[PDB]
This record gives sequence, C-alpha cells and structure tokens, in this order.
Amino acid sequence: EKSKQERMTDVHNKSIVGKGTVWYEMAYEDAVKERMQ
Amino acid sequence: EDTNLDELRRDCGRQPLPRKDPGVKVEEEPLLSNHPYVDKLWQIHNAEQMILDDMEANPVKYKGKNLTELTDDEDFDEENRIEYSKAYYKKALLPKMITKVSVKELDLEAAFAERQHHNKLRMEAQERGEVYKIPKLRRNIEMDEYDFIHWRRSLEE
Amino acid sequence: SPILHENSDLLSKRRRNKFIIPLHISIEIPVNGIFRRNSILAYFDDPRYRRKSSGIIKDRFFFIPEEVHILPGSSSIMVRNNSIVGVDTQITLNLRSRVGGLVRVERKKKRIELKIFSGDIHFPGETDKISRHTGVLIPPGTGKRNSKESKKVKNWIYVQRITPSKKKFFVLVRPVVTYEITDGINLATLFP
Amino acid sequence: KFELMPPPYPMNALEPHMSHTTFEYHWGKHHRAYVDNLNKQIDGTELDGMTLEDIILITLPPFNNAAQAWNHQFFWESMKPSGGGKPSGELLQLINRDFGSFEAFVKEFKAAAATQFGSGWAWLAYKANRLNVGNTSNPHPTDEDKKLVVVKTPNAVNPLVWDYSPLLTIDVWEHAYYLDFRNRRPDYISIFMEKLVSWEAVSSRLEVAKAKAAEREEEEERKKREKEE
Ligand SMILES: [Fe+3]
Repeated sequence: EKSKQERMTDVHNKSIVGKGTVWYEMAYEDAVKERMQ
Repeated sequence: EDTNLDELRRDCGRQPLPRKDPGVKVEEEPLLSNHPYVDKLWQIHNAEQMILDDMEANPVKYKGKNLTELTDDEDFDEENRIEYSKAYYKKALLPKMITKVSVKELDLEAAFAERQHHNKLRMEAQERGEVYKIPKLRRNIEMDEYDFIHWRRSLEE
Repeated sequence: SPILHENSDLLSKRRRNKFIIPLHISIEIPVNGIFRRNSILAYFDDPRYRRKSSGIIKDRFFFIPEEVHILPGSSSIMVRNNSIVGVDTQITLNLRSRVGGLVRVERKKKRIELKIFSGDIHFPGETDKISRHTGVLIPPGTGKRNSKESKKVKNWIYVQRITPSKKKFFVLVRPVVTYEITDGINLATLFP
Repeated sequence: KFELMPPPYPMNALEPHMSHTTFEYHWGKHHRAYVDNLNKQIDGTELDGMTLEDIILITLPPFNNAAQAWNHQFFWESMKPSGGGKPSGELLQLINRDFGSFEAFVKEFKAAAATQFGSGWAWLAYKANRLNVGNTSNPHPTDEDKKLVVVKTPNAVNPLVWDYSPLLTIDVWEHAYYLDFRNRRPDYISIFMEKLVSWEAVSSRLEVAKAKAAEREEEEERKKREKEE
C-alpha cells in the first residue's frame, strides 16, 4: 500500500542480478583518496 | 494592504507568529561553506569552455571575429532561457533546465589563452609519451576562494 | 563536441546535497528518475580484472584455468576419457586442444562436455597421504638459500588428486592465478 | 582545597595610586570568599583535586566563584608596582601588526573597559581557538589567523570559556576603584593603563600561548601521521 520497496529491488536486480557478498566496500571519498595516496 | 503577518505583528506590537520548535541546537551544527555564486560561476565556466571548444571545431567561424567581441543572438534573454524539457530520456525523464549565458558575461580571451597553453602542453606531453594532466583551472580556484570566504564568514558568525 | 584532453573531473563540481556530473564508467537511473537508499547508480566494471580463460577464481583468490569444450551429443570425439593428451591434440574434426593435460569427457543428455585439466602428472608415494576429494593449494614456499639446485617456485600451484581407477590414483598440479580484492583500486575522478 | 595566594608586591606599600586600605579590603575579602565558598561547594565531589581551569571549563554553581578567584589572582599577577608605560619585545610586533600602534591598543582597551555597563572584566587575548562543530579546519592556513583581540566579558565570565588565551586583565568592578577613589571609572582605567600594567608577565603569557598553539599544531601533525600510518 505505501513505502513499497519493490521497484528499488527490481532495478537493483536489473543492474546487478547476482547479489553476492561485496568483496570491496568503501566510500567514494575514501576510494578517491586511496587512488591519490 | 497587509500581506505579511510578521510586519503586522511588528507594527501592532504583538508577539511573533508561533512556530514549531526544532530540536536541533544552533550552537552545535556543521558550518556552511557552499557559496551562492558558485552555481553561476560553474555555469559560465561550462559555457566558456563549450564555446571555446566549438570555435576550434569551426576555425572559419572563429576566424574574422575577435574572441573578446562576439554576439550569438541580439534578442537573447535570460528569462526566455529558463525552460523545462523532458523529451529526451535515456534512462530517466526529467525537465531539462536551460540557461543561456550572456555574450559579455564570458571573457573569451583568458579562455583562449588557457586552451592554447593547455593544448601546447598536451601535445608536448604526448611527444614525451605521457597523458598531460592539469589539476585545476582559474575559475575553479576562484570558486574555491568564494567558498573559502563564505566559510570564513560563517566561522566568524 | 569532444576534445583530445577529456578530463571530466575539471568540469564537474560537487555541492551540498547536489552532485553535478557531466555525461559524455557508465551510470543508469530509474524510469521516474528517483533514487532510494543503497541504490546503485554507476557501474565500474574494469576490464583489467577480466579473464579470457574459462577458469574462474574461487584477501586473495586463486583461478585455475581449464580448457573446457562444449560439443553436441552427435559430435564424434577423437579423444578417450581420462586420457593424457599433449599439445595440439586433435580432439574433434576441426577442434584441437590448446593445452596439454588430462582429458575429461562428461556425456550429458544432449551435450558433450570435454574438459582438459592442464598440469603436471605426479605419482604420489605411500607416505603421501594427500586428500583425494579435497584439493589443496600450495603457496610459494620459502626455499632455503643454502641449496643451490633448489628451484624456487615463485608461482602458486593447485594440487588436485585424480583417481581414475579404484586402485591407482594420480596427483595433478594445475596452474593458479592471482586475484586480490584488497590490492587494486581504479576509479575515474568524477568530482573535482 | 585551594588557598588564597598573596600578591607578588607588598600589599601595604605597593602603589600610591591604590590605597592599602582599599587593597586590603578588596583582596582579602574577595579571594577568601571565593575560595572558601568554592572549597565548600567542591568538597566531597569529583571536581576536587583538579585545577581551577578544569573546574572553570566543567562548571553550574561552582563556576562563578572559581572564575572570579582565578580572574582575581590573574589580575593581581598582571601588575607589579613599577615598570608601566610601554610594552616591548614580541608584544609590540603583535600590537602594531593587528592594532596598528600601541596608542590604538590603549584606546581600545580604555573604550572596552569603560563601556562594560556593570560588573565585568576586560581582556586582551591571543586568539587560538579550535571549534568542534563541522568544518572547523581552515584550508590554506597561514599567519594572521591567530590574532590579539580585546574582548569584554560579563560578570564571572572569562575568555577561558571560549578556548581563548588570557593575557591581560582590568577588573572593571566597583570594588576595585569605588572604594579607593571617587567613582569616576575613566580615572582608574587611565591609571591602570599608565602606572600599574606590567608587560613582562604579558610577554611570558604570550610565550606560553604560542607554545600551547605550537603543541596543538604538532598534535594535529601527529594525528595526520597516525592516519597515514
Ligand atoms: Fe575584583
């Protein structure tokens, strides 16, 4: 009825079908700094 | 004639209009560094870069006309520029706000000199065998200075 | 149009609750255009970590490449099951083996699965009580510098026990690859 | 339990411009009261066994008394019965850099002590503050960020509370001059700015403040190195 999270899960499955455990999970700024440093 | 209730309350001496009390503490809060002119500076930077890159694509068009003095349209207006368009949608459909920078607003001489120096260093680094990289342009540094002075104002406040 | 020096970082600025990225990695948005919590927007699949070999990796991962050939059921195979074939071995009428090793022929209902496990065949001794069904990977052993003729194995090898017969079993040392999750971080600068 | 600290100069014969009857009354009464009250209100509490600054920054009923004593002692120490008239050393450099001249600084101190309008202490402070909210850090930091600022504080308020560093103080409270002389405050202010201010203690405190600022800057670099390592 309200706050249905179906569309988000659907577009996430269309973008990434295999929801495997993320080997590398990090913030954007941290990744940019690691690329710099 | 009265259209603002706060002005009426101040004129008649009555108390201010009641408002719901926010639970945040103004003393302990993150400072504000974003500058209002940053958006216009970014848009004029993009317009300058685009017009300068497009003068390269059409050398005949750039020839015969000075970079400092140029006119795209005589009856161009900022009001007519603002519009909403959602016809083109690759993944998402939303209104495309259009902004038309003024001709005199852009100072094309500095952009032309900058691009000349940048492509000279680009071809030089390609002769070296490495891709040329530049950290920041002038207008971006000016925007950073605007943000810095705004942050100084907020810190002093 | 485009330029020779394409640096999208110098043309994009990030503000409070406002991210402006110049479209020219790729990104996708929903039909309505709204986003949600933990919503993936851009994809950064890097071809540097891609592999052409059929073998897939499974802090660091090991990938053992294996030559797998999917042939039809009515295809005539010129190789026998559990047979050791060398390089350039004619497996089919127009298909030749690219790597030498043990040939495994898995005959399914409507598909012929031919697998060539490349590696050195070693005969384990009596005291070599290695796991038959549990393959063990050996890393680079720190060989002592005293021994001169001790060839240092700088590459990791995957030892797999192949038991074609109930009484005779062999050990195959297949190759391995290096895939590190922590090592390797490449992402194009999006915001200045 | 803190005890009242005697002033450096002999209270009876320190300065002909401040009566010893006056000196005595003011000093004794105020210091004693603050300390005892303070000692009474901190006894059997976690605040006991700590310095005044700790207490000042923590406190509440044990605030007003502590600050006043601390301010009062600082005030006594801020002066000796000689040597007034002009500062020197790094004091002059910092004064002419920010204020522009020594006379401008004197006029600002006078026009800040005069306009307190009630019970207050005037202060000359070396501004080295570090905020704990949002983007406190300053990009492209350089000199001229730490400055000498002349601030006016209300009753029982000290600049210690806003991470400022206290260098020089005038006690603009009635007890200081009302008893001594007819109550014209500019007189007392002028005489303070003339014949009692001691610049040597101010130079020492400026040195201490620059040392604390340097230690904070080096702590920042240590934290950055720990981040890199
Ligand atoms: Fe006093």
